[PDB]
Amino acid sequence: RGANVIWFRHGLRLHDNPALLAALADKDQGIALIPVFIFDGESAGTKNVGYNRMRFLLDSLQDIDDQLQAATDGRGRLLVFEGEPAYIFRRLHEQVRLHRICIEQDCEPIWNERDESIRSLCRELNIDFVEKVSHTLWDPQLVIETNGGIPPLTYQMFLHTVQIIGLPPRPTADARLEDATFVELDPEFCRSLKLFEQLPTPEHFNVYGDAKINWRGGETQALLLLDERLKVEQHAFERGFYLPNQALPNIHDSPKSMSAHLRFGCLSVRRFYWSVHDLFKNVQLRACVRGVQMTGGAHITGQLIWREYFYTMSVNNPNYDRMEGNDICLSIPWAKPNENLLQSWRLGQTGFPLIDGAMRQLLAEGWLHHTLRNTVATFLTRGGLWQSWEHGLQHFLKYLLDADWSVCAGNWMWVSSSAFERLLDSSLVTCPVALAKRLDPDGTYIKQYVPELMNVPKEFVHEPWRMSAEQQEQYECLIGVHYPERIIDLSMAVKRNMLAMKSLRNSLITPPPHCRPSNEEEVRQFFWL
Amino acid sequence: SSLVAAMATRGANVIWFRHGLRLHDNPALLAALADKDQGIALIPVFIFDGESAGTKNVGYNRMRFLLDSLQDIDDQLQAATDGRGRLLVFEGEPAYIFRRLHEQVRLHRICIEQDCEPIWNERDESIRSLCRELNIDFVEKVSHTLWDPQLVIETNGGIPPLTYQMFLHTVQIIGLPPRPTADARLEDATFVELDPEFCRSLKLFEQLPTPEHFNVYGDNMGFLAKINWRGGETQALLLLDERLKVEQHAFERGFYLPNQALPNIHDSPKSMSAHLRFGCLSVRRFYWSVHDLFKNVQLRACVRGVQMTGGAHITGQLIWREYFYTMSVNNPNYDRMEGNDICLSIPWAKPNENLLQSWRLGQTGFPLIDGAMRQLLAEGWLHHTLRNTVATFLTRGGLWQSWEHGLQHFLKYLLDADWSVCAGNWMWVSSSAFERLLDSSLVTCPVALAKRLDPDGTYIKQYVPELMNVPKEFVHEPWRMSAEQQEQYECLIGVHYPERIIDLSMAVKRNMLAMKSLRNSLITPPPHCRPSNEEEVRQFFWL
Ligand SMILES: Cc1cc2nc3c(=O)[nH]c(=O)nc-3n(C[C@H](O)[C@H](O)[C@H](O)COP(=O)(O)OP(=O)(O)OC[C@H]3O[C@@H](n4cnc5c(N)ncnc54)[C@H](O)[C@@H]3O)c2cc1C
Ligand SMILES: Cc1cc2nc3c(=O)[nH]c(=O)nc-3n(C[C@H](O)[C@H](O)[C@H](O)COP(=O)(O)OP(=O)(O)OC[C@H]3O[C@@H](n4cnc5c(N)ncnc54)[C@H](O)[C@@H]3O)c2cc1C
Repeated sequence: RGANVIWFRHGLRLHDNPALLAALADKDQGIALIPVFIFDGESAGTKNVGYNRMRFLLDSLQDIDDQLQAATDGRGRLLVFEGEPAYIFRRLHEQVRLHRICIEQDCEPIWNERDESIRSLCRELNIDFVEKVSHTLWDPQLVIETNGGIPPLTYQMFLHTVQIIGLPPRPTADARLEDATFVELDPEFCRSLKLFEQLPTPEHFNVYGDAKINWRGGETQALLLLDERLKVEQHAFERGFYLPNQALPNIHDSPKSMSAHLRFGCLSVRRFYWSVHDLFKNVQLRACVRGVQMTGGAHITGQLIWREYFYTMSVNNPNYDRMEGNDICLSIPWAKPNENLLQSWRLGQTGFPLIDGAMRQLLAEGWLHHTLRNTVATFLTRGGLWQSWEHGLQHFLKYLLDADWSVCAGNWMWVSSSAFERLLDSSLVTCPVALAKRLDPDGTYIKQYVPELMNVPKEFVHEPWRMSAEQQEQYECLIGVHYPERIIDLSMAVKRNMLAMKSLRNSLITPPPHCRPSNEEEVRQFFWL
Repeated sequence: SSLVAAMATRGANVIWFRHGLRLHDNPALLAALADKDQGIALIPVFIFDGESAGTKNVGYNRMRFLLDSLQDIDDQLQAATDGRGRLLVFEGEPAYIFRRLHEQVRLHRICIEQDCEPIWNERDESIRSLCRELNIDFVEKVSHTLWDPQLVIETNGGIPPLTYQMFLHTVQIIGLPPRPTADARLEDATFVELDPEFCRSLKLFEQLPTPEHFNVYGDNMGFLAKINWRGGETQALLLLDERLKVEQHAFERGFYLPNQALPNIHDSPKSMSAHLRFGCLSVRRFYWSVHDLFKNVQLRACVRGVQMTGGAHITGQLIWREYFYTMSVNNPNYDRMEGNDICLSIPWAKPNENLLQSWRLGQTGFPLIDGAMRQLLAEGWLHHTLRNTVATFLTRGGLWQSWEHGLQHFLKYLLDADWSVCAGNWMWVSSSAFERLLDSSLVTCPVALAKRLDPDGTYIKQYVPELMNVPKEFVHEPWRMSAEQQEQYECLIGVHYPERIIDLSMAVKRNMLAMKSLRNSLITPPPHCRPSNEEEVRQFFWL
């Protein structure tokens, strides 16, 4: 008689799951395992959630529920409550002696509230509150400690800091559950506690869907996708170094990316980090990818450090997502919220096809290539529009499949509020024609995602306002009618904003310490230039 | 002076210079000095073979380089010996010169630096064998190359690596190369007083010569635009710090050489190519200054398509050097197309002497080609991307002349012109028929390329001066001018500045076609000197 609980919030996986393991630690003393998930209305980024990420979270629970079953032939499952947690955990500690509560660390400041709650309840009830660090690569408190009590605000720094520290920890053992106990619960208690019998739908949490590809959630599609990119990169690794001739940014590639699986924990990063690191494990690959050296996997590792970069940066700053109250975001003076502009930016009716391609794929699918996160974000902010970033942030945070709080704001702040990196204000990295013309030359993407534009020939599709009236007749696209005339004059805004940025840039000659590109080179790579 | 009679029999060591023109990381020198206690004096000798120090096929520019390069060491010596010791320059025959001098004084050792290039095995052995005869030690030390090429070749199982990739793999088993040797002690060394009659009979120079003494003439097919270089290990050493500094900046600076790390052709005289070519500068020293500067730091940036960390972006360039020399040691047909097991045999079209004689002159009508052949003639040195366009102009990239032609023109007028290095590059660039990318106009055409390397006509006007007046629009592709613009800018195609010699469009298609036409036959490529991959190609031009 006893029971330990693995309580998922982001772990969402069975491997390199250290708290999944601490909870099996006492299998021998007949100690039962309770797989718990709780929809407390905020957890797992379900406070501000669109329909697509919400489908994904249930896939991933669908997965772990299955997994748990078919390893103990229908014995234990995953229990999903819709509830308050500090309150659910109490009742269930009244129904069965509750030994340890096991959790993966959720460093983002916001979970510091919720988590506190039970941290306490355990104190209050004398329950071992188990917290294993495994969502991040390191223990962000060492990074912040090592760098002298404050998280590095620059990529160069962070790197230099985790190079003082060791390499990262390694994926903890595969979890053993074939031989393990399972809490059976008085069915009144289940009904009474709101425990689902049938895993819910978006519809149940009042989330509805208003799509040319899409994403399967969970640890499983996750490990699949890891081996598919692991191969293709061995294939490169092997074939001398090279990656063609096609390690330049293709936007119309598969549902390839593991970004939202990392965001929900479906895939350990320490797995990802090390399955790469191994694969290369020395061998001296003289050759780069995105301007980044590529020997030692240094090119695809780095990406996982970027994720670590922001997460870590955000640990003690709960204003991380806002502008004021936030000491590491420059106070740039964005203009007045223009709900008719904004509504244009969200709907993808701006008249700039690529942005409209990119904004519409976002809604329909919930995921967008790194280069496209750029163009749409710098378009909204400092690429003029010149509208503040907290607006592309609350939008992205809703309709993205990954949309990690720290990460999302991080990239947003970095990209739009670094007034000192002058390369960023160059329309050579801003303008979404001379770049759509590049990223998707035949208008194949644009036409996938902005269909009012099927019939426009490849001469016009990047810039259809060039079309003659007769041509607009002949191709079904009448600007102002079918496709919205440009919502702004870039020439005029581009300059408008530069001058505006210059202004501010000097009105303080010594920048304050903010979150920033580390140098122009790091801008080139962070943009694919 | 007195009983100098004793010292004659008492002994002497020769340190015989040919390449390795330097007093540092010159172990063959330290070798001679190894008997300072025995009372053995040093004899620093250089000799005008007829060949040796690449003098067989020389022009004014390199010849002069080789001399101030010698004036250097000569002073270098007196400098450290209050005029006591001096360098001795005989124009004569090695084996014979040495034999004589031996009677003048006992020789315990004759010390030289190695010379793997097969051309010298004849000259060298001559002495290897003379020492055997007079019971003199023939001392021979490897420097000039990074490694011992025989050990390089030994590892690749007896054949020399034919591909850059294959090369580093090989030298990666064999560890890092030897470190530079200690600085030399000449301050407290003895020297030799020769009988002045003997000095005369052996043609030993009193005053260091002019190129003209060797019937070498500072015309250079009629030329002198300029901004030139000087030889000497001092000069070399000067230039290594000068570049070194910069690198450290890029090193300290968050990696990257900033956006002017793309090739600038109107940069200065900076290149140490001609100094490592004459040993004026130790390659071992170049590599470990770089490798030291970068020791332990991870900086992820490329340059280059080559990583930057651990100096491996600059370190590699001396490995490129290593790659050709070492690949030539045992193949004395290296400079030739036939009898060369490693140069694919390729049906180059008959010599068109009018074509050649215009390629060498810079009268093609395609400026940057003209710009560069004329830089060659004028100055003696050419940027890499430049050597390329002109080599691919002559051979495969329009014109279809054998690479053997370009080679011997290049060996007449290059300040470096290593032998192995030159021919290798020439074959490697012109004869690699299975790398299709080299065929594409996108590295072939000199017009699209002049537009990228020399944007505003700067260079092309510096060197193709008949075109100072064409604007910038028409400067690059000046055949576009109306009859009156030509009247106007005082350059009328034909008169004034050559009408093109070939039809690139027509010729490039032709050439590619034949390269396919060759590629099919012979389905499976015969092992040859070729790039590792298409990515190597990319880094080897700048692209
Ligand atoms: C305005 C803006 C908002 C963004 N919001 C998010 C977000 O909410 N969540 C998110 O994870 N990424 C976000 N990104 C960053 C990035 O575009 C994605 O991580 C990337 O598209 C994921 O696909 P990938 O797996 O092919 O990339 P890869 O290049 O394959 O790298 C693998 C993983 O590295 C990590 N990574 C790569 N780039 C970054 C980066 N710049 N910052 C942090 N981690 C990185 C991600 O986990 C990524 O999945 C945003 C970028 C911008 C400019
Ligand atoms: C047709 C042709 C002929 C050439 N002939 C010669 C020659 O006779 N001698 C010569 O030294 N270089 C030769 N090169 C190679 C190269 O162009 C020069 O080494 C380079 O221009 C030297 O300038 P650098 O010192 O700035 O280059 P760096 O990039 O500073 O490298 C330093 C040194 O590395 C060596 N190195 C660099 N590239 C190469 C290369 N491709 N092959 C071999 N060694 C290399 C040279 O010693 C060079 O000085 C030739 C190139 C071509 C295309």
